[PDB]
Amino acid sequence: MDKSELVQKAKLAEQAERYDDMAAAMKAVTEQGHELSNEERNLLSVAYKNVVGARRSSWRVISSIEQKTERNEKKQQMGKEYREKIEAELQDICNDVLELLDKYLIPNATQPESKVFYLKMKGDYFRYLSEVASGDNKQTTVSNSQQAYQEAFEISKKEMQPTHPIRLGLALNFSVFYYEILNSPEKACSLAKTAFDEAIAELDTLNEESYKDSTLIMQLLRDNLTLWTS
Amino acid sequence: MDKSELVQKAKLAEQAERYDDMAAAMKAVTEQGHELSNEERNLLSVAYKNVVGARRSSWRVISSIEQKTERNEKKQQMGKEYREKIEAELQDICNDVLELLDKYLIPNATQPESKVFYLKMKGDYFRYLSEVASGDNKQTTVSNSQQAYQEAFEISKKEMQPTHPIRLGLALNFSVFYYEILNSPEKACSLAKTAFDEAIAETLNEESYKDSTLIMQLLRDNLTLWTSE
Repeated sequence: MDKSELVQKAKLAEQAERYDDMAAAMKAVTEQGHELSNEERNLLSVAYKNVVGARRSSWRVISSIEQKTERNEKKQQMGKEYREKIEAELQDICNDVLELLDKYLIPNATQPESKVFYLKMKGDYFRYLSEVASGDNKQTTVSNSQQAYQEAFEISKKEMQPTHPIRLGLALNFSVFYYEILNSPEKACSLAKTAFDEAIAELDTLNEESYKDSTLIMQLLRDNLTLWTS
Repeated sequence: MDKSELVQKAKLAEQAERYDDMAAAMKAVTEQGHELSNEERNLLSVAYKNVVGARRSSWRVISSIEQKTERNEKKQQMGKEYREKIEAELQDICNDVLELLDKYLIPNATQPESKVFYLKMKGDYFRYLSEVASGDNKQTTVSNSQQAYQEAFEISKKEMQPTHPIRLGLALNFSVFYYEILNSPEKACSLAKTAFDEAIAETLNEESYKDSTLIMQLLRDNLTLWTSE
């Protein structure tokens, strides 16, 4: 199809919670080789987030069951083989995304926020790979994850306002990397807390408590506006 | 794989919410041609319920969008084509299940409980077909659905107590068929109230107690909702 049609199909697939269709359409869009609009970027991101997240969840479930079954050898071997099938799917998905990032998305990014978004995405998908990697391969994927996050981080601190959602989402996912992949809870907390504090400080007339109060009331205003116009 | 390995795989896939895998495993078990245990019967039913339910949900969403599209012809045609793609998938799934029931499950049932469960499933999947059927297939699929439920009914009323969970679940799904497919609130409420009351008039174990009480609550909730209109 053409780009307009592929994007329409992705939106329909998203509504239908058919994330494989959504991912396929946005992959085709990307492979047409032009820089993605913000909307197209978000559709691609959401599609592959759901596709990969299903496998991450299934893998956690099967690993948990497999660790808590030390009574039967046959069932344990079955759980191992099923876990490995899910790991293979997860790796195919991650490699798909990383190829898209390396061949189209990162090289074609013109603005700094696009660059940060796609380098964060590379950090994310290398983190997903590292969750199921073993041996030296693990060391590699972990390292690559950190590197991508770090590159994104350096651009975001130089070129992006602390309140920009892409900078904040990067800080969120990088702190998660430190907590869950490097088992470094104090560094994770410091990254998340410094990013939060920088966003708070950029808001000229608010502190943390006043920010919380104000965002709650803003939500209530939006909710009332929704209710009253129906 | 052999039966025990396929069943273990189906249970693992259920835990992992990988229902395509679960359905493929239980389909292979069924095609081995041995009568299913109660557990295997429930695994098969749950797997295909989830597999077909995902498509029913997607179909509802895309049909809603397609008829809400005011003035964009390209988008409306794309929504139509996407709905038809989903319809084809749903029809493939239902035909798969109906073939399992016709070739293996129904003719191999040597207990009336199993036969009633499988004939109820036959009614269920012909109902799902009927929700998307076009032209002459509509009349056929609805008719097939009703006959299947009715055959299940004729066996159950003769062979099982009103409290039995399979008889109750048949009444639940058959009353839903009357309400939603035949738009017949009177026959739906009649069937559901009769099943509920005959149960109240009374013979179980713990698991069957649980199943029956849940189905009873579903019957009574349906009754309330339906008698509200």
